[PDB]
Amino acid sequence: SMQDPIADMLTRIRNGQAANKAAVTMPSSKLKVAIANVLKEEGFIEDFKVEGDTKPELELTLKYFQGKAVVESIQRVSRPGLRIYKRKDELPKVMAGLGIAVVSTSKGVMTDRAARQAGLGGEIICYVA
Amino acid sequence: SLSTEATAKIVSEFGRDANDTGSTEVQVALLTAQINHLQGHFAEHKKDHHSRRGLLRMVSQRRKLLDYLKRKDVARYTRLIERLGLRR
Amino acid sequence: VKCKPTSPGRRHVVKVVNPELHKGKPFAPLLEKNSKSGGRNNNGRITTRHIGGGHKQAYRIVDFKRNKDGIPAVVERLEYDPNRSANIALVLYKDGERRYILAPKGLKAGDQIQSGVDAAIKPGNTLPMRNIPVGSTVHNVEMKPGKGGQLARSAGTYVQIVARDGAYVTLRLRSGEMRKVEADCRATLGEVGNAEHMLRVLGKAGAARWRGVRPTVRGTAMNPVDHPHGGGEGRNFGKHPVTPWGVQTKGKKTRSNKRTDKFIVRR
RNA sequence: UCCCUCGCGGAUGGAGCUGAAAUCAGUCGAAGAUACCAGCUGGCUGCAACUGUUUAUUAAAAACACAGCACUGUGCAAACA
RNA sequence: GCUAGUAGGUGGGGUAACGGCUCACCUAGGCGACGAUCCCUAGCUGGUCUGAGAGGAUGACCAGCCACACUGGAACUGAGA
RNA sequence: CGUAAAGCGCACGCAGGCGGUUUGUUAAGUCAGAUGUGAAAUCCCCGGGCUCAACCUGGGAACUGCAUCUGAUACUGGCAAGCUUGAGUCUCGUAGAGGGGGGUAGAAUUCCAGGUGUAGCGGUGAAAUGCGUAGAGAUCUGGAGGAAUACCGGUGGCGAAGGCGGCCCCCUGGACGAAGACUGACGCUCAGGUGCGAAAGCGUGGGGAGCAAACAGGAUUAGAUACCCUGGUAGUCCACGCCGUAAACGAUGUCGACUUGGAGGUUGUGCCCUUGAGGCGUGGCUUCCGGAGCUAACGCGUUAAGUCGACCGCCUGGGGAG
RNA sequence: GAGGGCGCUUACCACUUUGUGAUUCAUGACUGGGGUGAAGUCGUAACAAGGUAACCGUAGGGGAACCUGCGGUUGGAUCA
Repeated sequence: SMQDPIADMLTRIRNGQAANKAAVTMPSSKLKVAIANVLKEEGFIEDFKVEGDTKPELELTLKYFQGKAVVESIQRVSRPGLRIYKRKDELPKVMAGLGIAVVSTSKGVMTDRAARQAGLGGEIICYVA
Repeated sequence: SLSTEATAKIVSEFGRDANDTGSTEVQVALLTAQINHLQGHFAEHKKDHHSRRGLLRMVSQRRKLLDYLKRKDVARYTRLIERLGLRR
Repeated sequence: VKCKPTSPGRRHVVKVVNPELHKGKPFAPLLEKNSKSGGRNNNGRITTRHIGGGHKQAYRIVDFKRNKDGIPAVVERLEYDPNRSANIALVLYKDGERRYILAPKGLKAGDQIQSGVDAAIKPGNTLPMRNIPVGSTVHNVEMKPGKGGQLARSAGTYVQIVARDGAYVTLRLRSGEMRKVEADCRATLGEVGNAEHMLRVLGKAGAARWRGVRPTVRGTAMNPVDHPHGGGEGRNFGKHPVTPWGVQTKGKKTRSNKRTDKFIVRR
């Protein structure tokens, strides 16, 4: 959005899923693609690309196993006016461990397990189940 | 609103170049005119509120631009406020 | 109020109220065409129509009719004339002449101003009613063709004609209802005199009343002799007219010349 | 002393002259705004808004007046006197 | 809305020591809606009770701190009141 | 927080909160390590002693905090230089009952005058009051005056809200489209603050046709301080100042991004044998139906009451009590 | 003689005193509305189209609900 560009990413992804869409598109961003990269390895998204050397536009591909979709849970947490910063011993564990939790570390964007395995903390980004 | 022989006129007096109808120095100054000119209009009628709403608009809108200059080139601000006899 | 400029209003300091002053007529001191003025209300012997006194006066001033014609006047300056609240302006013609006139509304700073048959229809000068449209707003007409009487009380005082009346007679004074008047007469056509000029309250007798007329109030005051009603323990009962005038309306002015005016209602 | 159309000129100089209040310190008496002179103050309530006027010579008032308000009359040779 | 030793500055004075702590003089400041001043209530804390927690309510017993000693005021002696 | 208690009547906006995209830089937030300190005792874990327990007790754990130092630089913040899609400016058009001022026209009502003409008119469910032989009503001619503008008028349009309808001119605001050109985050929200606010009402002064609180008659009725009828004052109208409320209602705060569809309205623009009423798109605003979803249900449903983000106002049982 | 003590006196100040406000709590002839009760008198306002659709604002009036005027609302029934 014009105020919360990251929160929009999640919404556009979840809104697409519900509508059983194929691919979601929206303006890119260092953090955005960075986040989009994680869900990739996590198998939450098929692939992802962008267009524009001056006018970048993210391109994500939704995913679904059977009748229902894959990403059946995606919400934010550390939003503006109410940001969240956890330690290496406070990091959340989405769905008892199954779901992932994106968190920006001094090393870069990671997941609840990722950063933990490292032994460092960062500003939580969102919960993906 | 304003006459072309005036609008297209002033633009060529504050523009740091040619036909730069965008330049704050320009737009901003262009606002003072339609404002000062209307003050003589509002002196009469008075009760005409729906027209003052627009008047106030361009006024605040003008200020929103002045603050910008101060936050982009201190000089240009004090360098323009004089040519327009602003601040009062 | 409702116009420009509003009228000052003295503030509670020493029992003080509304005053009266203009925007300005720059100068405080007249020309020369004036008399000496009489003095009191008395009639070569007896008082006559009681009430009337107090000092401060002089200053006669003049002009009316406007015999002179098609010669361009110029308003010299508005000016304040005593007893009558209708300002006065000055005016100079293109031949050093200098009458006075009854200051209309929009005037001051020079202006047009022309008299005589066929002249600019603004608020310049008199003009035979004939050479006038509807004159929803004429001025100090004249019951006769030559004079200038009528409503010289300019102060807000107007008169409405009726577009195009024939027979050579028209006009509609204020409360004067309807009344025909020789059309070979002329009217200033301006018709003004500033109303607010008569929109403040004197204040508190003395320095506002006394400076004009005496205690125009007598009421019962009792004493069955000084007035057709008095005595009593402390109240009135009966009739209270002075010299059986019969203040119960009555009306007057009967027979004789004139009385050929029209309409006149009774509410 | 400085200057100039020019002069009861102008400027700079601050002698002499005059001179309050305050602040510390001390002192006298019973008392220092010492005499003459020079508001008694407050609280509740009636009446009339208020300044003013009145029974010259027993009544100064709550009465008359007042500004304000209203009714009514008067078209000008105005009504009215 | 609060505030004249009030906020600050020179000086002397004073204390174990910095300091308006103090006095004279100079400046006209200092505080406040990020809640001053004013009123009501109150010893503070480690802790205690309840609560999954967060939190809520509290401050007996034990321990650290503070204050008081019939009431109001004062200083003496002393390293220390 | 649509109807249960809950969106301020609406705007503008200071403080405050929040802030598109890129690179460098900083290292304040933040994260990592470490050093202090966080009294002991409580609590907790493991383990000891009183025959057990309560109790007593060793060591640790914890004391989620504050500070300092050394780093890490993703994100937030600061500084520098930018970028253009947000926001804004310019150009040229478009529609509009947007506002303020001044004019002006035609229909109707009432009244005044006069002509014709004659015993009814008016009113109700009936009636009666009332008006009529001093000639009404009806009718026709002339005149005065005030208020409001049939038809077009619409499920229409404009406005922040309240609200805004005849025609004409003058001064003036906003909205939208399109080729574009320009500025370069200049933005969103906004306690307090300022301003705008239906009607009724208030002050001064005007005006006053119709309508009509009050008031007065007639009728109804058990009564009728009402509904109905005949009258009628404030008021309704104007100016200027005040009052600020309404079921000031979408009973739904403003701004932005997403998310199946169908039929229609109104206004701009591109295009199509533009041969046409016309046909295909592409923007603004707006009706009705309705899917997912949401909902306590009714229902809302791309103009959301669905999915989200920023800021603000508000609610916490009924009565008492706004 | 110094210096010191008493002493007189001066400053700071406790008590205590006088005016004058502020605030708070108790109370009072009478008086206003509220609440209960047992339900009495008087009517029927609202809920049906409640028998004049209702309600909000504002104004005036009346034993009392309430009546009437002006504007807004649907939280109005019947094909108005």
